[PDB]
Amino acid sequence: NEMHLQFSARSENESFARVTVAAFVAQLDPTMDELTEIKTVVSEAVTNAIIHGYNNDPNGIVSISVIIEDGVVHLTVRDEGVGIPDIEEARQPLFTTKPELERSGMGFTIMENFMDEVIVESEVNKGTTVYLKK
Amino acid sequence: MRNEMHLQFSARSENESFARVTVAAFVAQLDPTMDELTEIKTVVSEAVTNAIIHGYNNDPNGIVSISVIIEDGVVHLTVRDEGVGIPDIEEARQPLFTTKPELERSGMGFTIMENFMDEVIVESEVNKGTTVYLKK
Amino acid sequence: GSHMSLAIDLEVKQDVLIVRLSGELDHHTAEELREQVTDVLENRAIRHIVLNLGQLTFMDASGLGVILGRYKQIKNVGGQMVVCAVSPAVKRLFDMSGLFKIIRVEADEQFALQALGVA
Amino acid sequence: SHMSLAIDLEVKQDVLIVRLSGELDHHTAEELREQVTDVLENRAIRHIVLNLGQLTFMDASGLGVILGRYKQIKNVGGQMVVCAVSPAVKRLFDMSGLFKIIRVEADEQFALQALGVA
Ligand SMILES: Nc1ncnc2c1ncn2[C@@H]1O[C@H](COP(=O)(O)OP(=O)(O)OP(=O)(O)O)[C@@H](O)[C@H]1O
Ligand SMILES: Nc1ncnc2c1ncn2[C@@H]1O[C@H](COP(=O)(O)OP(=O)(O)OP(=O)(O)O)[C@@H](O)[C@H]1O
Ligand SMILES: [Mg+2]
Ligand SMILES: [Mg+2]
Repeated sequence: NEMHLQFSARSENESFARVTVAAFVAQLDPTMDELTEIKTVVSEAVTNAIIHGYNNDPNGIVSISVIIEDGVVHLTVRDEGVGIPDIEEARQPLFTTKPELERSGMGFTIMENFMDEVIVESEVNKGTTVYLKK
Repeated sequence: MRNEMHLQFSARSENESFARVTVAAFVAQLDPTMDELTEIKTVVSEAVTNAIIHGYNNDPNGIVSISVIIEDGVVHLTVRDEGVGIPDIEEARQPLFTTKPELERSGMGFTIMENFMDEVIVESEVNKGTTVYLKK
Repeated sequence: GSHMSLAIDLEVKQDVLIVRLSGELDHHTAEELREQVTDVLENRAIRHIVLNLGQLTFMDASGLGVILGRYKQIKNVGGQMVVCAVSPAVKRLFDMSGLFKIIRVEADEQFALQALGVA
Repeated sequence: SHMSLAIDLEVKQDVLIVRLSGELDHHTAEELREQVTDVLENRAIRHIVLNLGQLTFMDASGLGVILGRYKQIKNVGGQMVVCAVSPAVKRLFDMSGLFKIIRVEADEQFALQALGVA
């Protein structure tokens, strides 16, 4: 079973997005915690795409895929935005490039602790992809 | 100004509720009424069901694509279909007409879509796919 | 939801089958209803059906379909079908399909049972 | 545009109490940041008490806005205390290690006691 969702990069769509995701995954009858982590993770990755990948420019589009299979939730968040120069560096706990916007640099760390896997692929000026598995 | 959402999903009947609810959620940003929302959800369900029962014959490998482009208070909705299509579209546009009577379909689908939306444009080429554009 | 998104309740009052619905009635869900109802009609000699839509949250053309299918079943045995506790949303669909010309509507279960000479 | 997170504010002497209801995310954390920094400019606030009792959700945007508010309170020699924290939220305070810099209390009376207000 699979679902795909795109939407303009407006902060006003963030709640809708993670709720949509949680609604589709609910078919695996998860726990409130299991759901809570997923929604948080989605919120974490989608927010990255909007503020970093598009620099809060709504004309941008966030793409979320959710392929479910054999009890496994294969979640992917993509953006054809700015891309990430040093990924080995972004993956550094407490690292951020937007301290003016009070971003704490906890994103990937959270995604890491909530998901059994996190693969962040990216090329500069092309955009990005973050794959999570649970 | 505008905001847009696109949703694709496997042609399974367990996703239908999910899809119309999702669309209704996005549309909710225009603070509609319960009736306005109900008509849209009914419409989404009508078109999505068409794609699933009349494009992919209940077969799940198919994909339904819904697009919702909102702008200046207007909801521009669209549905897709890379499955079997409508050979005589205009004839399908005829009240009560149905291919599936063994599946107890009543031929209301379009009649409902026309009465709930200010506009309904159904494009289609056989074996290619089907695309229903709705406006409100 | 495996009947969550719906919830079907059945009761036979002599030769009458009462169907009480709670939830959304769409393609997925109308198929399950059809399955349970046609199943009861095979196992019992049912002449009339009363459909309580009081707790119905939603309905699409899939809802009309399963209703007419049931009426034709009831029609041949010379029976009557009555729907009750219909919300405006749902009443509206009965008006387009013109389902009313073939299905009697009532305010509640008791008036539907009175219409069938049961009460 | 506020129904996704309701923000309740109240100033008690030199203490600002912030009670949250709803979800605390990117969109939402930005509105909080605005109302709070605003109060900080208009009033001489030394301490902040963040009541998270009715909070439904929080992401890294929650930490961020809290961390930014701490640095503001740090500057005036103040303390920030969060109270009525749910497990889910407490968990995030554990990763960021936000606890090393934010005191946690059962709830709003004990937070106030820690701030010598009660
Ligand atoms: N989609 C993206 N496009 C471009 N750069 C990205 C993207 N996602 C993350 N980054 C970069 O990776 C760094 C990492 O992540 P984190 O996710 O920890 O960042 P923050 O957004 O700075 O932190 P927080 O989650 O606390 O707001 C960011 O500071 C940003 O520079
Ligand atoms: N996506 C589609 N692909 C192929 N044929 C389609 C599609 N959508 C509609 N049709 C055709 O249009 C005819 C009519 O429409 P409606 O949509 O009114 O049909 P039903 O599905 O027969 O009716 P109801 O909605 O009452 O169940 C159908 O019987 C079907 O043959
Ligand atoms: Mg982030
Ligand atoms: Mg149809």
